[PDB]
Formats: sequence, C-alpha cells, structure tokens
Amino acid sequence: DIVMTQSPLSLPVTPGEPASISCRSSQPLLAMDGHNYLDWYLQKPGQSPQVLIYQSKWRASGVPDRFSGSGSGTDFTLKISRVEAEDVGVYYCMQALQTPLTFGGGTKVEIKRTVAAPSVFIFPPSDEQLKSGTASVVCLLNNFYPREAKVQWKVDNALQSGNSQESVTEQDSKDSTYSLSSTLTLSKADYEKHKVYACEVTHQGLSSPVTKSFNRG
Amino acid sequence: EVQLVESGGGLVKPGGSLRLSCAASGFTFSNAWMNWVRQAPGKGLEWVGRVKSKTDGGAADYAAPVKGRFTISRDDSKNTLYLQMNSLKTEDTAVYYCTTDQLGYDFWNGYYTDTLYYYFGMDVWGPGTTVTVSSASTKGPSVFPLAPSSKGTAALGCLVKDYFPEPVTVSWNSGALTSGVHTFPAVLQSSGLYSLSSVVTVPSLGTQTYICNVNHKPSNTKVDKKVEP
Repeated sequence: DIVMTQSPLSLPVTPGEPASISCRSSQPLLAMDGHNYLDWYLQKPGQSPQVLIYQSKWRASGVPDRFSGSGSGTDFTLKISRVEAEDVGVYYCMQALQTPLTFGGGTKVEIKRTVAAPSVFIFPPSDEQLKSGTASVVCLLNNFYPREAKVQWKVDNALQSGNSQESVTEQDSKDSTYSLSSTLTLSKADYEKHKVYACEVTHQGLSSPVTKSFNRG
Repeated sequence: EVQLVESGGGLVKPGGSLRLSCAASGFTFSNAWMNWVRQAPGKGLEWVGRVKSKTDGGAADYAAPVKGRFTISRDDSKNTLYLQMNSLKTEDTAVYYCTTDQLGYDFWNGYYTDTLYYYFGMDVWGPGTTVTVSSASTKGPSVFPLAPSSKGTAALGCLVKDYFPEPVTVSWNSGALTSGVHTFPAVLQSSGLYSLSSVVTVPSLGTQTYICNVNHKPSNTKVDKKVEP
C-alpha cells in the first residue's frame, strides 16, 4: 500500500492571501501514461467530496483558476493564489495510480476574519416538550468569530454545570462566522421549581459578557 | 445532468448484511469504472473498492479492511452499481458514496484496430447513504418548536430530540427557505440518543408561516411542525 501524507492538517488563512497544502507519497506516482496520478478533493460543509485537480496538475470543469496543483514523483502541492471565503472546507489528496487508491488524512482550511459579536437568543421549552416530561432551554449564539465562546447557564441566579450541551456550526461560506446552540436539559419538575433562565456569553466580540434571561416556571 | 444516487443505508446488527444501490443517470454507465468510498463520523474519506467496465473484464479490487466480506457488482441494463456487505462490523459504520472512475470509449480509426482509450477522473460523487452497524434499536425524534420570542430581527426554530441512528434532515417551508437557516451538527446525549437544532433568522412576524420539515429515514418518521410565537 502507498501512504499519503498532507501538511498541515489545519490551515488558517486571511481572505485574499495565498495558501499551500503539501501531499507526499511513500512511493512515486510515475508518469507512465505520461501523467502523474494524483487528485485533489474539496469537501465543503454539507456536501460530498468534489474533484478540483486530477492528473496531479489539471483543473476539473468549473474549478476556478485560483487553484493549481504541482509537484512530481513523491512530492505534490495544492496552491490557492488568493484565498476566498467559499474555499473553506476539508482538502484531500488522493493517488489514483495503483490500488488500493489512497487518501491523505485531510486538511481543514479556516478563513481568518475580524472579531464579530454574537447575536444572543433564548427559547423556553414548548408546552408540547413539557407535556412529555422533559425541558430543553435553547440559547442561540448567532454569526460570531472566533469560534471560542463561553456559554453559562444561571437558573434563579445559580450557575449550572454538567447538564448542558453545545453544538457549533461550520464556518460560513460567505461571512466566515459560526453559530453556537447550547441546549440545557432539565426534567419537567426541575423546570417548574425555578422561574429565571439566563445564558451568559463571554465572547471577544462583546466586552461585557452578555446575558439574556426569561422568567417562567 | 450527470448524477449518482445511492440508497439502502440503514441500521444493521453486527454480523449482519446489507446491500447498497447506486443509480446513475446522464451518462453512458457501461463505459465507466466505478468506486465505493466511505467516511466514518468525523473522520477522513476511505476507499472501499472499484469495479471495471464489462469491456475491461468487469473485475473488482477491494481495500484490505473489507476484502472477503464486501462484494461489488454492476447491472449495466439498470445503470445500477451494488455493494453487498456481509459479516458487518461496528467499524464499518459510515456514510457510503459511489463515484465514477477511469472512463473508456471505443473508437475505430479508418484502418482497423478499434482502440479502447481511457480518460480521468473520479469525477462524479455522492450524496452518500448512511450505514449504521450497532445492536440498539431505532427511534424517531420528537420535534419541538423554538418559538420566536421577544426576549430588528428574530430567531425561531425546531428542536429535533432523542433520535437514533443518524442522520436526520431538516428543511424549511419545503426547501423554499434557506436564507438565514442554520442546522447544527447533532449532539450525542448521555442517553445514547442524538439531538439537533435548526434555526432561522427573520425580520415580519405574523405575515408569514415557518414550517420545519424533519425527516428520519431510519425510523421512517416525517414531521412538519409550524413554529408560531
């Protein structure tokens, strides 16, 4: 088997800046047809992998000219000359030279961007939810940057731990921001014992940590 | 135009079997080589195997982790590609996609030798079908409204709770609404079940309706829930 290696696995890049991905094979991808057999794929959040470059240096149909492949034998490189917001996702090199066909571990391109403060929303559980014996209170942090955020729950001014879970979205194809959803799960009884439900966010976007609460037992 | 559609994914018990189907359209199926690739949750793509065109023998190649247990076959008359999976293991859990390969055309030059020449490649993909290899049973999700609370723009949504296995799909207003929509990756609960949320930002409340369309194929559950404040 031929081992494929990519470097680095994580690549943060400023929009408009150049970017390079390295791909090395343990054996050479001999141009015996007259072509070196290496492909490059992009997997974008929500979608299947898509061919960018084939035969080590050939762009596929509709692939923008900012992408270019180069290298020979065991040493290859994907270059993006001026990085764009839509270029975010995971990049893979794949040799199609001799089976098993092998993929590199993948490279996550991260768009770098200026700080943006999250819009903060809160949603109490529905009557429907409660009627079934569970309570999920959702706090929504929308369109922010960087990823790092601290979401705290306070119930009648008491700090909670171990009873909430966060879920972050992938970087935006256009504004290069993410959104976070921290849902706090209580029993039906547990939600009726208290009436104040607040989520405190501590982003770099906001100076003073923002709190948004609702009063209902 | 050119597309591949795979189906057959679902929950299967370890040691069980499952057959995946991949239907092609928009191109001469019989002329191309094809692959099966898979991607485990939060991991890299892994090649499963290839099948040559009838003209090149129609023979197969398999990754060492599946050879002997997985069988690839094609039916050119149905433009269908198959993946017969036997002796399934929990580690076989992944999203499986079919892709195209080295495409080949037969042309006769004015002389005689009708060349069979080749082109590249691994061009057409997905969207993939999910295969879950686990003991535990199926469970549809409970859908709850995340109503547009007053506490410029407003946010509303749907909480898709306690389902198994992955995945679930969420659209808004039968796909007419995509702007300001954010469906989050599912979180795995202490209960062993998944949960996710889908939320939309809007100006206008009361003038229009907002319905989330939730689909959990594994349990054949479909839910349309209007979100009112």
